[PDB]
Order: sequence, then C-alpha cells, then structure tokens
Amino acid sequence: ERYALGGACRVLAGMPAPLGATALDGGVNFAVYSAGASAASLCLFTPDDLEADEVTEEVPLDPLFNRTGNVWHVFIEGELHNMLYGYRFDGMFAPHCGQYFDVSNVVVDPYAKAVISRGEYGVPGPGGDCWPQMAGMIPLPYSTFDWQGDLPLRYPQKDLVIYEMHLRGFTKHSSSNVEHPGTYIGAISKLDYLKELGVNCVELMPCHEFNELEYFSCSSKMNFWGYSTINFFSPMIRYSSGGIRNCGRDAINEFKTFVREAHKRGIEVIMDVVFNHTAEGNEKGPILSFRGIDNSTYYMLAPKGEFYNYSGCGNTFNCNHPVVREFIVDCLRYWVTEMHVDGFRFDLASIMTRGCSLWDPVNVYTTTGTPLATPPLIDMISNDPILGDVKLIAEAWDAGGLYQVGQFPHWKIWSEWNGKYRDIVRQFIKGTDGFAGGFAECLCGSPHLYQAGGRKPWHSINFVCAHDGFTLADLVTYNKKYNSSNGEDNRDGENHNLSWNCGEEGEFAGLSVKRLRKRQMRNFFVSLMVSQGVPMFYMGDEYGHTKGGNNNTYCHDHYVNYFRWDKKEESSDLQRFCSLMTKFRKQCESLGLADFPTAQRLHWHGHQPGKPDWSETSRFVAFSTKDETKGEIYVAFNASHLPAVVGLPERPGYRWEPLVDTGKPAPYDFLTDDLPDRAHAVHLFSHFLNSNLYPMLSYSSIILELQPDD
Amino acid sequence: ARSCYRFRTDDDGVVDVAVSGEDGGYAVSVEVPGTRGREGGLVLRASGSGEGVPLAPAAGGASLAAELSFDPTRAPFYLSFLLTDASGAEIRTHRKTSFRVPVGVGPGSPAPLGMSISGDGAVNFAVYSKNANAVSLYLYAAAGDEPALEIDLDPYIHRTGNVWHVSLASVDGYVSYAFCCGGIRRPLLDPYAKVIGDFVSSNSMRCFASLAIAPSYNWGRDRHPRLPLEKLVVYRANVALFTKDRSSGLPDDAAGTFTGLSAKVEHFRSLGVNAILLEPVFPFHQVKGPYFPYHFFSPMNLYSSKGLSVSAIKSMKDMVRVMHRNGIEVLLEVVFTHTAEGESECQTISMRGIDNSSYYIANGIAGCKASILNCNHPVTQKLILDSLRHWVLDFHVDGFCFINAPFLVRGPGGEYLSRPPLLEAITFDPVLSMTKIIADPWSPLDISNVQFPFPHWKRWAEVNTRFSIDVRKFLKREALISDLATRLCGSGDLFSTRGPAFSFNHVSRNSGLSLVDLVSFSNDDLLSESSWNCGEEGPSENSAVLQTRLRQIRNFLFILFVSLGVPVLNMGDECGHSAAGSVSYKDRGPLNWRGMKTTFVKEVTGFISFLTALRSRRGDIFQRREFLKLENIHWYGSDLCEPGWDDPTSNFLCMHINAEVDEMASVRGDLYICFNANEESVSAALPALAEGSVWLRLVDTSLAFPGFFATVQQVPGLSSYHVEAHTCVLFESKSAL
Repeated sequence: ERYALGGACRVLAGMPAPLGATALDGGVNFAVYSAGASAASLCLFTPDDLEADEVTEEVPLDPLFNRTGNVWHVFIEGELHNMLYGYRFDGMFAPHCGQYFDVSNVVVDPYAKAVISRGEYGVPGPGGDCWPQMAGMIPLPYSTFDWQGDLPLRYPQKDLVIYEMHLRGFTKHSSSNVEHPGTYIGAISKLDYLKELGVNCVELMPCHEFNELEYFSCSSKMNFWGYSTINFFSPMIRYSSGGIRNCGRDAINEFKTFVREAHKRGIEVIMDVVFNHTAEGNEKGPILSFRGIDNSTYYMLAPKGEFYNYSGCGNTFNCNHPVVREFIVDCLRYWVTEMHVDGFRFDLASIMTRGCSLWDPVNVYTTTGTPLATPPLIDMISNDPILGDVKLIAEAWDAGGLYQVGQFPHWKIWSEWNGKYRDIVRQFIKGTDGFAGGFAECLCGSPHLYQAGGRKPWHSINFVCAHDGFTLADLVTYNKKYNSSNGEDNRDGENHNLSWNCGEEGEFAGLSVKRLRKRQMRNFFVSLMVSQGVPMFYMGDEYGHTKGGNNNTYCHDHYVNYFRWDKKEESSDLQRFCSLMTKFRKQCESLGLADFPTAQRLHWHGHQPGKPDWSETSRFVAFSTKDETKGEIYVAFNASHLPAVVGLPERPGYRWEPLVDTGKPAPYDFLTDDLPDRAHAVHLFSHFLNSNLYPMLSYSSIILELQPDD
Repeated sequence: ARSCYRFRTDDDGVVDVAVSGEDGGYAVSVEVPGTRGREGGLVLRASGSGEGVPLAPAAGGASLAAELSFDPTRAPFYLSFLLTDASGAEIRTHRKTSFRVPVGVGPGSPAPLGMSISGDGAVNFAVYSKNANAVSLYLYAAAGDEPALEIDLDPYIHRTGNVWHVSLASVDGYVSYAFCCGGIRRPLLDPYAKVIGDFVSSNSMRCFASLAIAPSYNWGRDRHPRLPLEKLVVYRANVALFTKDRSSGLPDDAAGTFTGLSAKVEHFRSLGVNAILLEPVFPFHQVKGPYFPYHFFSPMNLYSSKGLSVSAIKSMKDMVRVMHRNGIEVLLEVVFTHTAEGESECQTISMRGIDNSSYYIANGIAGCKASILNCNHPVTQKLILDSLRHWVLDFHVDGFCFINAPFLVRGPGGEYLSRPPLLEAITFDPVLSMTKIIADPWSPLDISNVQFPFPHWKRWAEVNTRFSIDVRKFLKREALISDLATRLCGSGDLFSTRGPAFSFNHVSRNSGLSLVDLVSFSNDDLLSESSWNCGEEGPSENSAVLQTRLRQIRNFLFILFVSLGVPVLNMGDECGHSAAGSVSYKDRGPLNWRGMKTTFVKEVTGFISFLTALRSRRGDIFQRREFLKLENIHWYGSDLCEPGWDDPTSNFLCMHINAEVDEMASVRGDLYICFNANEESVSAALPALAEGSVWLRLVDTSLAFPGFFATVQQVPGLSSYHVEAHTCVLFESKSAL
C-alpha cells in the first residue's frame, strides 16, 4: 500500500506500454525506457512550483515491481491533469564511456505531448534565465477538440503547388492587421490570400518545440528558423497566442484549429521535421531529454565516447538503432493520426541512411555511419500501414559529405528536393554555355534521374529558391553574399550562388537594369510553372521579397524575415502574373503529367521549327506539346543577350494566339479577357502572327496557343 | 451520438453532412455554405433521382439546409446524392463522385489493429490490407454458416492509408466476425484476434474471430523465477502426449491438456527439472501437425478440457501460475517461418487472403510445398513482435525457442541477409530484454538447413547439434577422443565469447531415434543416426546384448549430465519410451505411466536425480559462467600417460579436474572421470593426491543397481582401477583431515 499526494492518490505497478503518459482507469500510467539507469523517480510539479524551480512531489520507483525489462513504469490514481511531470535517474557518470547519469537533473520524457518552459517569445525567465526548468504535460481522460467532420483530401501529387511558409514571419509585421500577429490563429486570417494565389499545399518551417533563446547569452542573436528540436511530440508553444495556459492544451488546440481551417479551404499541410540532431549539442551542451536517459542509445558515439558530427550542429541522432526506429515511427504516426498532417519533409535526410554501431563484429559475435542500401528506418517508414500512403520528401544530403540526389533509397515511394534542377535552371536562365540540354531535361521532369529506378515525374520537387540561400529578388540583384550582420565575418553561407546582378550591384540601378530584373523574375516563374514535377517556391517570392543580399538569415527575428503586406501592394503586377501562371498550369492537362512525356506529344524546336540547337553555345530552348484542353501550346525561352525573331510551327487551318510575354509591360505580360484592350493588343501583332513569326527581347519568354482559323 | 462528414466539392466549396441516431430512426442534415458561382438555390437529388429536396435558407442566406429521415429496421446502408443549381449543372465531390455517407456505422479509428471496445461500448474494427481494393465485414449469430449482417466499407471514409476501419454502436445478437477482401466472398480470420472460434472444414478451411473478450485474470502474487542460465535443467514435453494415456490417473477429458501437465509437477520436482520446454501450442490443423500454425495469439483449443478458446486461455494461465508457484520456468517452442495455408483458395484462412504480397514470400522456395512467411517485411516484423510481447505480458512466459531459426535471416527474395532486421529487433526489444531466447536449427520442412554463424550479440543461446553427433560417434567407437574432450568442456569452439551456459546439449530429441532406439536399431537406412544395436537388431533375448544396452543407456545419461552446458532431456527418455525404430516425430506415442514402478525406470530416474543433485552440489564446476581454466584440466591415457589424440583405435580418455580456491570466504576436492568405449577392459591409474587424502568412487556404470551410483570403496592415490568395457567412472578426492 502506497500513496503519493498527501495520502490522496494510490500508487500501483503500471504497464510498460504504451510509452509516455496515458490516461485510463481514473488515473495516469507512466512508462519510460532506460537501459543504463540503476534507479528512477517520478517528479511532479504544480505550475507555481515549476516557476520557482521546486519539485512538488517525488515518487521513487521500485526496481522489482516498477520495471519490466528496460522499461520503468508506474500508475497513479487520481486527477493529475493540472500538474506537470519529469524524471530523475541514477547511474554511472563517465563521459569517456558515454554515460551522463546525475541525480540532480530532472529530465523531460521524450514522449511528452507538450513541454512547459516559458510563455512569451523572446522573453527570458526570472533573472534573465534562458534555460529554465522544463516539464511535461499530463493528459486528460477525453478529447477537447471538434474536427467538424474533417476528412483527408488525398490530392494526387502531380496536382500540387507547394508554398513554403514560416509560421511566425507570415503575420509578424504590423501591416498584417491580424488580431494575434505571429501565431497559429493569426495565420488563419490569411489563408484566403493563399487560396487566391493558387497554392493548395503549405510546407511549414519547423514547428516542433525549440528554444529561440538557446544562444542568447553568448552574442545576442535569436534562433529564428528553429532547426534545433527539444521535443519531437510537441508543438512550439511560443508560436501560440495562449502560451502556457491550461498547460499547453491551448497551444495544441490552436495548432489543430490551424490545420482544420487549412483543410476546410482545400489546402494540405506538410510539416518540416528535423530528426538528424538535437538541441542538446555536444558534451558541453545542456542536459534536457535524451542525454540524461540513455546517451549511448540515442546518439552516435565514437570508441572513446565523443560525438560524431554529421549534421554540423554538435551531435547526431542514432536513427537506425531499433529503439530510435520505434520512437521515430511512433512520432510520425502520432502527428498523422492526431493532428491530421498530410505529409512530412525530412531535413538532412542522408543521415537517416547511415549505419548503426550495433552491427560491428565486436558487438555481434562496416563501422558506424557507413551509408546503407536498405536502411531499416526508411524500410519501416515506406512500408508502414499508415505512413506508406502519405507524402514523404527527402533533402538527400548531409553535412558529412554525403550527396544522394537521384539515388536515395526510395522503394518507389519517396520524393526528393531536386537541387540539380535548381543549379541547372539558375545557370541557364542567367545565360551560360552548355546548359540547354540540361534545361530541356529539367523541363521534362528529369527522367535521367528517376525513370530507370521506377519513379514518376511528380516525385521530383522542383524549386529555384528556398528559405536558405538567396530569395528570387536577390537572385537578380547580387553577385555575392552580404552576411556581415550575422557576426561570423562572412564565413557562413553558400559561396557559389550562381547568380547575376543584371548589370549593376545593389538596389540602385538604371531603368534598363530594373526592367531586366523584372523580366528575369518572370522568366524564373514561367520556367517553374511549365515543368514536369511539383513546383515549390518560398514565402514572399511572389512579390519580390528582399533580404539585402544576406543568403543565410537564420538568426534574425526582424523584418528582414517578415512577410511585407505593405510592400506586397506596391508589387501587384508580379503577384497577378504568378497567380495567372498558376491558374494556367492548373488548366492545362499537358503540364502536370502522371508519366514522363513521350516524343509523340512533345516536340523540340529552335529558332526554326523542328531544328533544336543542343550545341555548347546555345542559349535557346523551345517546345510544343499537344493538349486535350487547349489543343496545342508553344513555349520558348530566349536566355541570350540578343533579340531574335523566331518561326512558329506550321499548322494549316490554325493560327497561334499570344498569351504570355515576359518582355511586355504589365498588364500585357499576361493576356486575360478582363483586359478591355485584349483584341486590339493582339491585332497590333497580326502582321507577325499571320506569317508564323514572333519577335522576342533578350532574356524573355513567351507562351502561345493554337486556335482554329477558317 | 452523431457523426459528421465534410466534403469538398468540384466547384471550390464545402458540403457538410450530419447523421444522428434520433431517440429508432435516422436523420441526415445537409448544409451548404458560401455562394460564389451559384446563386439561385440548389436541389438535392438522390444521385439521379427524378424527385428533389430543395435546400431552404437557414440564417439569412448564408447557408442552405435540408433534412431527410429514414425508417428503422434498415440494415446499415449508404445515402448517395448530387446537387444541382438552377441551370442543370451538377455539383459533385472534389474526386468527381456522388456524395456518399454511411448510415448505421461510424467511421472508426485505425488503431489498435483488431477488435477493441471503447468506454461507451462502441466496437472498433481495424485491419491492414494494401492490395485489397474492397473490404467487407461480416457478423454471425449463435448457431453460424451465413452472415446475419454484411457491411461494405466505403473506400474513402473507412480508410486511413492502408488500414480499413469501421465502428459499430453495438454488436448485440452476434458472436463472431470475419472479413472479406476483394470481391471474393470467402470469410477470412482476423490476424490480430485474441479469441478465435472452431476450425471448420466447410464443403474449404474457415475460422471465425470471436466477439467476446477474455475476462480479467487474477495472477495473485505470481513472480517470474528469473533462474540463471547456468543453472537450468530442461525437460521438453508434448502437451497432448504427456498425459493422454489412461495410466496417468487423470480424470477423462482432462488428460492431454494443460491441467494434466500441471497435475504432474512432482515428477519434474523429483527429477530435478527447473524448466519445461513445451512443443508448439499455436492453433494448427491436424492434416499437417503442430509445426504448421494458423494463428499467433491464442493457444490451441484442443489443449483445454472444454475444447474452446477462452477455456484454453484460462487453462494455460492456470498451468503457468502452478509452475511459477513451484519455481519452474515455462519456455515455448515457436514457429514464425511458415504457416499452414496453401497456394490456392481452398486452403486460404487468413493472411493469404488479406494481403499475400506483404505476408508471404513470392513463389516460395524451390522444392517446398509450404507458405514461407516474409519474416523481414516490416508488417510481418510488427506482427511477430506483437505476438511475442503478448505472450510474455499476458501469459507470463519465461522464454522462447525459435524453430527453424536460420530461416529468419533470409530476405524477401530468399537471399541471405548480412544484417537481418527482425533478429536485431528481437534482441533489443526493451520489453523482452529479460526473457530467454534460444535458436534451434532443426526444421520440420522437407529441406534441410545449411550451417552459418548465427548473430547472437552475446545474448542468444543455441541448441548444440554437434554434441549429440559426437557423443553418439564416441559411444560407437567412431570418433576421436579430441571431439569428446571438446564437448565435455562446453564446446569452446562455438561459444568461446559467450560461455558454457549458452550451449544447450542433448543426446536425443522428439525427432530421430529415442534413447532406447539408439541402442537397439541400426540398419543401412539409419546411417544418419550413428546408432549401434549392440549385436542384434530389435528386441533380443541374448543376455549379453541386454547388458551392453543397459550399460550404453547409463553411459549416454552420464555423459549428458557431466558436460559443461545446459542438459536438455526429451520426454519419455527417462522411462524407456520406444517408437519401434522410427525417426518421424509423428510416430511417437503417448507416455505410459504404468511402468514407473519397475526396476529399469527406477534406476534411470534415480540416476538422473543423483546427477542433477551432484550438478547442484558442485556448481563451482558444473554451473559456471566461464570455461574452466586450462591450468586445472589434465588429460590422461591408459595408465596416467599421454592420451592418444590422433589414434582412431584408443576409445579411452581420462579427465582430472582441480578445484579452485576462492579467497572471498572451505576445501573442495578434485574430480577424476574415465570413459571407456572399447569392448575390452582397460587399466587406469589414479592421480597422486595430497597428504592423507583418498579417492572416493561415486559412479561406475558397470555395477549393479542399487550401488552403481552412491552419494562405497575408498582408493589411495597412485592406485590402479579396472575399467570394464563400455563403462564410465567418477571419483572425488576427500581429505582425511
């Protein structure tokens, strides 16, 4: 007979599964894995006592009755949902053997669904404390969220247009005019704008719980992007308007509200996940969750016991260890089935293919970190009964030298961020010898990387710019990075950006340079929107967001990283062009294809029809494809510095009609029936269109449609 | 309880549906908000209905609502409808389909797999099937043969990924359920069912999952014995054959069940057995036998007194509790490499009909007629690990012996995997980290396993098949004494990094010849058995053949129990069980309890008890965690000379073992062991002893019962002893201090 909270609650043996805290039978069951611990204790906090750094109650765990195998467990009977919990472990302290057991640390359960540290973004704890004590939320016996009948959209992947968004930066600027700027609820007000832009899927930058003050003591910078995860089961509480109210329930419900509101408007949600390392760093870092439970299990360790650095962040998660495998699969399944997330994007995904140290001949009877052809974790994810039918995207490289673009172990299921597409398009559009054939291959979905292995064109995620590196506007303004505001003496950041400043460096230039820059942004968007594969572009690229030449802006909570709703209205022409081009892609049945295009549908042209130029000096690619809706379309890219008049394919009984021309001044860069001057503007080019000709500026693009003429 | 469904439309809109169980009819309400593209009202036509239900404004033109009602007694059905504006245009879903909504069943949840009951009493069903394009649920009433209720699952609402799920308000009036995959109307068994029905060969092979849940079992103060691996003595038994005969004394319909096994615990206690290894108890078909299982979560119903699944569960738990109360561990033989299903529709009962590609290896293996499981596929991995965790947590099982263990390293194509994932997952499962795992290379399939190093991680024990071959050859004057020396010391050539405790030694199992048949039958067809009939084939009346056979049986038992490792005894080898020279495990018969009063059974049981007690008393030699030091073992020949290691004519070996001195705390003597496999007597010399110390003889298998074992003559050091033909002797040095 044993009691815990002033004799009011009974303490029982409990069950070893499921891991974490679960509410049943008028109580909570606690279960946690620890192979190396010799003693364990459950610690409970009231919200007031957590602020004062005091444990309200301690329940020792008996090694006889409270331990099955390597799982410690206990049951408490009562009402505990207004309390927080943590663990205390005892054991060997030997950093040169990989053991970090210490009885004065209270660690957080890795399976906790909410972590309570601080309530407000950027504000430290009492005394300027940037790392106060953390504790986990204890669940309720029932659910408190109404999904209102939400059902999965299950869009085919070829129909997707992906919009990468930062949750806080989306509405943090004052010009958003939302009630709660920078929160999950604040972003709901702006989903109609995304719907009218033409996107149907949003990729969120890391929304797992992280410390934005993690290196605020040294230097003074924030951690804005959030690629340093503390708990994988929890949302970022300081992205919520409630804070720590109701012990994280309000934050969880706000995230669910955002997801439900996005699904109600026909928008899918893809989550960024960072499973390749942890905020605990190397041996000099803080002890929060994993190092205080099983360091040698959760991290990849060398013989002496120092941490491998394949992520370039301090440690490396031991992804292919069986316990870590179960943990990661459980986390992904939890997000899918409880938060209705439609898919995931994995950061530094090559780390998830490196081998575990358990297969060395010393342990059983090829060392740690050797890449594998069939990694068990990828096998478990691809063939999971639930996870096998969702969207899986891998960034197929890491910081340890691995580069697996086109050769990631896919099981014919996995998609990839195509960086070869990025490089080829960046080099071709700015004008460079020897990239016409690569450009034509990029336009077709890169069959040379995906067809042989049995994957489809839509497994390629095409992008020109991302959150890391230059924005679309800075791609045409700067020849080199300006990262001196980062405090690292311009050392950090990509050094080979493959950009061209269109003639002059900086935002102050002549009229012709600015005209050329606008042309080049339109050319980039046209190239993105007529390619086979899934197009993706970054938040604010649709109005020409600029970061001042800084191509690595991870440490600035500042308007350089905020969506400028005031500056968006000054650039309505580019936004209109992007919306119309996305609509055009949606309307054509020959643009997003389920299979690689054949030669009977797609024909390549040059300056003259039917004679493409694949020579090294060529800077001109043109094609025409048959469409079941529009009849036939014709696309041409002139990446040369010389204007040219091009001949159009001869189709007796028909004529070509102009639709897109990136050289023309707005709103005539895109022709719509809302324009009252459409017929007259078309008529003024009839003397060229009649004889199958079209004049092009340098660095321009055109799209034409075939229509009956009799 | 009401259910809600939100459908996206093909014109960028939302249709909201609610189904309420009105306090016995059903009401369906449809609400269409928003207005951009359609203005002049809508009519709800039931998927081409000539009639129509106009939608009326609800709160000022913001929403349009309609209501439909349905009379009771209607079995679960689907309502399908379309929307039309005042132009003729039709509004469909975003998948270009009519709006379809279930009436009478809920959507359900994808976890946990199988059948579960919520607090309110709702019954949830979930089953994985990637390849099936249509899944149906059948409910049966107490008899059934035809379904009382049939429910098709909507491919949109009743699926999450590749898991089909559905919820039911109540299953009152029903006792069983099954699944139908594809268009085939053959009812399949739930792979995750915990209670199953009767195996009925219809005119076919069908079994139904039960809708009842096992009642809570009160374990009491039950504790796992947690016996050390180096102190185990294992008895392998078949549940059916152990007590089936009339001579067992059990009441009828309780003989050959778990209760019959539990009723004979004093037999094991008197033998010195502290661990019992059961032959497979998973449900199976009588056509193929116990080594071809159908189901992985239930005991076989024929092993219970009442013949039902719940009775089997309670009986198995009772037997386990009785064993643990007596300090005896329970180990289970488990088959996870193949099933009892076939490559056609007539013999499909479960996984073959649900998802063939995931659960089974394509085309099987050449020269085989069994369904080989795809063990290293992640879904099968999950099923096997779930089964093991279920048995450990719910039945309090202490360990597992994996039949056909080498097959577990084969990949989907049949290739050999250098890093097999299922074995690694079993070894590092945190729940199972305290249970014993043993790998058995024997296979019931027609093909035979090839040999390779099994990955153990210093955790897996193995069944030592070389031990039996080498002991059999030595007693047949056909092996070098170096083989006997290797096997007596714990088989260091195979368990060097693990220790002698991981070697599970045996001289006879439930396949091949028994102990009695090993000294009675040797034809040219029994060459793979290394047997010697001692002069005459079959039963004999010659007085010398009988003496040689008795000596050989004593020698076999003695060599089994004085070696380093875990001794494993097969049921019936303590009482002269014989199978008339057959090597088929199916030819073994029920144990005969009548003969446990005669001379022979008494000698055998007393010798076994003496050997077990001696192993316990001298655990510093026989219950070690590490091999004996090379400085404490001396090998001798005929008269304290060098042994003939490479001469295949000296079938004689002596072993002198020096006791260690432990400074933690007592003087323990030495051991002298002699083995003579020759047909002629051999003179042996005893090693020189200390001052005032003598040799005390403990065993001489050529003597007469009682007396050939005694706990007796004293012999001074440097003396001479005459070792008879086919004789083994044991000495212990006692200080006359």
